[PDB]
Amino acid sequence: SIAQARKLVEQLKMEANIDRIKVSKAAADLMAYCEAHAKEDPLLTPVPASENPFR
Amino acid sequence: DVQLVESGGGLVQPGGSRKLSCSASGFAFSSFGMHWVRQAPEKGLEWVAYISSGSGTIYYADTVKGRFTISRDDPKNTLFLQMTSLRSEDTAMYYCVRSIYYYGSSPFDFWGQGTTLTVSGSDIVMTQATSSVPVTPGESVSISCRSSKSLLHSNGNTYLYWFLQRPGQSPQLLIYRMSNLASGVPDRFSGSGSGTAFTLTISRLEAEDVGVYYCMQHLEYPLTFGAGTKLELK
Amino acid sequence: SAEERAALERSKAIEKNLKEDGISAAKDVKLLLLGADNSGKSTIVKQMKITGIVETHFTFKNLHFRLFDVGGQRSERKKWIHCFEDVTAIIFCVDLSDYMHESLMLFDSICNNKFFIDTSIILFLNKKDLFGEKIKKSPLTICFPEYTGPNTYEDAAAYIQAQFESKNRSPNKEIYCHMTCATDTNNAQVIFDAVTDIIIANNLRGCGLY
Amino acid sequence: YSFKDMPLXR
Amino acid sequence: LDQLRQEAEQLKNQIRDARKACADATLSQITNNIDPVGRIQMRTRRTLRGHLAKIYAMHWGTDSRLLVSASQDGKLIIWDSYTTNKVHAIPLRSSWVMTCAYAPSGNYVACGGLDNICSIYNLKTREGNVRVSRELAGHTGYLSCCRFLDDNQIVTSSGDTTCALWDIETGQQTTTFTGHTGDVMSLSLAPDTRLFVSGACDASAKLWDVREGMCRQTFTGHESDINAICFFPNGNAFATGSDDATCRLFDLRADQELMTYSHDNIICGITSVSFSKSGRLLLAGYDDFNCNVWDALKADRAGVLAGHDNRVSCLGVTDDGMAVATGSWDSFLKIWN
Amino acid sequence: WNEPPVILSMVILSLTFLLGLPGNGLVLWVAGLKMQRTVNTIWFLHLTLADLLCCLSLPFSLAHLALQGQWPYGRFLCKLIPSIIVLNMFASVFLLTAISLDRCLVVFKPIWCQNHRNVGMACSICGCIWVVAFVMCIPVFVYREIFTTDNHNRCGYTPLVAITITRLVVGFLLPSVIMIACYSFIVFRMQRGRFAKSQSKTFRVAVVVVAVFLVCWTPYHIFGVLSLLTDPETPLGKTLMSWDHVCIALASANSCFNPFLYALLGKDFRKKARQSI
Repeated sequence: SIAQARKLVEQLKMEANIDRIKVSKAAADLMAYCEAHAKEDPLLTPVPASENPFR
Repeated sequence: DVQLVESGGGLVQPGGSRKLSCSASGFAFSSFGMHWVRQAPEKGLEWVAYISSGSGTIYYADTVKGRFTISRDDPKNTLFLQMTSLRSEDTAMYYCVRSIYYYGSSPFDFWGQGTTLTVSGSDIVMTQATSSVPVTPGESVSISCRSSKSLLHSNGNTYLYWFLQRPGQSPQLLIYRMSNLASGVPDRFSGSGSGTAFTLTISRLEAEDVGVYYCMQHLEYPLTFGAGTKLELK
Repeated sequence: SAEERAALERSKAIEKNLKEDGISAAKDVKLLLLGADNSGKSTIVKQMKITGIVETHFTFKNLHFRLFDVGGQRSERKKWIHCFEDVTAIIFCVDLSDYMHESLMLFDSICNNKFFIDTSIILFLNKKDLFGEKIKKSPLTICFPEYTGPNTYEDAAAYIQAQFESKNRSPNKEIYCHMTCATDTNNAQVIFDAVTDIIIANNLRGCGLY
Repeated sequence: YSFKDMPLXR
Repeated sequence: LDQLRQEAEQLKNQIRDARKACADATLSQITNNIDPVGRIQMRTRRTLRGHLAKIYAMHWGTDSRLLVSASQDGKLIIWDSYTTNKVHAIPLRSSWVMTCAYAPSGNYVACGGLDNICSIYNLKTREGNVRVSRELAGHTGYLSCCRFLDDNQIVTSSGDTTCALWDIETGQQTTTFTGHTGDVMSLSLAPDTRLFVSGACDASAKLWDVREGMCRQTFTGHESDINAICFFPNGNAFATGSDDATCRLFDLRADQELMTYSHDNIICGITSVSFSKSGRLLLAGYDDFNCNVWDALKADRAGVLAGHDNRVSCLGVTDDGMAVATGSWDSFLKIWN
Repeated sequence: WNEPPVILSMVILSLTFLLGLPGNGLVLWVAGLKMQRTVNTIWFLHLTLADLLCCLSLPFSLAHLALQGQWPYGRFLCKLIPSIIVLNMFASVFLLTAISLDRCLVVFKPIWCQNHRNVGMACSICGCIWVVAFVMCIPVFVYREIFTTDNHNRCGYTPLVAITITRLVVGFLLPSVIMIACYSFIVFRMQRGRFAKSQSKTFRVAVVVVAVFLVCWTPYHIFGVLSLLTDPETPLGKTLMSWDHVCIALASANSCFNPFLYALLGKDFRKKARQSI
């Protein structure tokens, strides 16, 4: 099972070499994406009955 | 493959009776619907009869009602048309048309070969002024078809079909519901229309596109045809 | 409703087809066949005639039986055993010749399962002759050190039956037991009358008289 | 014949 | 190995230190100054009643009009969500099914389960009725999910600890993805259709690459088997719900956790998770007979999507965001809005 | 108004109304919308429908007993109401008989009751029961008129012996005998192994149901036969008709009690109703 251990350590080494961005920027642009599409989201804002497709 | 054949065509003594049979193969006939259309030897097409899936509802035209009988033998995979009291106006080219109805389906997709028979108000009327448009290949030709009543339904679907009948052959479908294209037809064909006036725009005319056109409405029975627009070489 | 009337007719037709299919398929009896490896599953499923699931169905005395041998699924049981609910009974096969704690653990885990709290379990015991010969050759306390009693065939078999039947805790479900020696063709009647009894019990429970 | 009076029921 | 074991241990310590050093703050500490969505109530606009057994999967079409449902009755019926009408009734060879898929072009429908065979169905056939197109069979474990990359390539997550990408043209496995120890039970393709993740039963979700075929990232933050997963619409984040009565949100570039959606009142596990167009709402299915509405930025219960008589098995949101569908075990497909 | 029987009947009718309207409404609503449409449901829905029809017809009887005759409505009301009442009560009785027959049949024929037993059969049986009840109701629809009498005229009416004997037979002898035989056979069959824990709960339910049914209808039919037996214009006959009101009140209390003794024993149904309420 030495080959399995070698594959595991190779996978871990490959994963460890991924450049990481600070989580603050991830939260920031996630919030920006959520805010930018607020007008196009008809679930949190109720749709008018005439425009409602299942009315 | 899909194919329709008809039999029982010949000269009839006036005032007699005769049965017409539409045989089908290559597809699940038990789930589809069969139409019937006549074509006068000089005039265009005309709607005859209908039976729905499972023999549910049967409709007829005003000038044929009470004298014909349309029946289906689903296990036998054949469509029947009992017709009686042959008058002088019944001689025409009778075709057999397949149709299926659901969301996104394409009714009138496949047309039969046809058979020959010889005997010796509130309806929506289809009209097209142009009956002969000479045009050379390579140009764009548009064919119009006007409506007495608006064909735009409340749900947003306009039922204005388009059909092409090549000389020596059977009619074929080009655009259904006035905006969606058929299957296998070249992409050059296009459709347009709004309320009453409909145009079948065509680009890059070739030699195989010649023939006579027919526009159908499908808002309510009977399904009235148009007089016919002919496109010819030169 | 211009053209959608035909769509409505098609919808009603296929709804009627669905109703007919449901009525036709509601008559079948579903019996799950579980147990340990090579413990007589193959011989019992071949006894009544006819890669993940091997469904075997047959008719006996105007009753349609359906067996689902799902022992070939090399995966976690808890992630797909939840879809085997609403079965009439669970058929369990035990190989007494080969030992033994794995079968007891599996029975304990399947009899106390949340989904199978009410479904009865039919316990099948196979290889009677081999187990008797093994008693004649070896004592029955090899895998039962806590056991203390005579080495008679009948007493040992009763003890083993008690060990299986002492794992239940639900008064609603009853465990049916039987002896087989891989040479008896009457095992179908046991399944049949067990199924009839379970049907009667479920019918009484549904009607509220039970 | 005679007179017979009931409060519905019958 | 001993040297290899020590190497693996120090690699794990190194990756843990790397992800810990970049976690300056959590999501809850940065979204405090936003207005909550408040009480988000929804009503059952349509109640579709067609099935007779437990329903496990229900996927919206690309046109946001047709919804296909799967059930133990062996029927995969496509329904018109607008007018409740039924347009197809597809019988299945194996009645034991656990997933269904709808092709982006609308011409194909996939469905699989315990049969270990991923069946591909052709809808728009010139001969009328629906006929099988291919029977993909290369898995030793139960198929748990199927998604159509396009009309040809389909990616499937199996129950034998691997995920494979198929080609419907020839039926052969072009690429296989291995590395999971537990049973993979969820799958979700990216909007750009260039990468995806798979949720396994070993409390670990791994990023995958369809083209390269090599694992990119792994995520270890759960306690029990992961049951459902779905990408954020932006494509750079995803949320996974497990049987530990909680659903957590991850980030691809941060390679860490963002929020844990845990409430003391809830004890049942997660059966389905799905987002909205803006991604603000995270509609999650629960085994507690209801589907709590989860805010993706404040971790509070905006509302409860209750009304089902049994445990929900699938929740999906239309491409236009105008409706959400829930499939339960009581053969009812209630479409809400 | 000064008489023991009329005030007793009024009190019993008020109690029947108060204890029947909410329970019937709740059971109908739950079993029609909240619950499924399983085979055993149709019996409950039809029985509760008949019982609520009887409860809704009760105010007519209450108003009539308040005035003791002098029908203020027209001919059509006196032609319709004391026919719809009989229809509802006999539909309830026949539905109870069908429920008992089904309970015996599902036990004594286990193999057969899995193949040919669906909702369609239950609907057909309920329809046939309704048709038979309507046929039994017809004879009172063509034998009613209004006597001129004084300014206050009371509406009402040889065929009396035939109609009363047919009513007695079909509504008392066959139903009670069927119920007793079916429940006794179920009790006997429930004591042959694997049911030794049971037969102490099935027996109690069976005996209480039979006792309630037999005690809520026997005095009514005894008084009906006595009316034929006793000649009119006699004080004994006057007391007979006076207590006939109490007999009708007990007959309606039977329909009031039926949902509690039949629908509530379905543990799943009562749990679902408690969840709804």
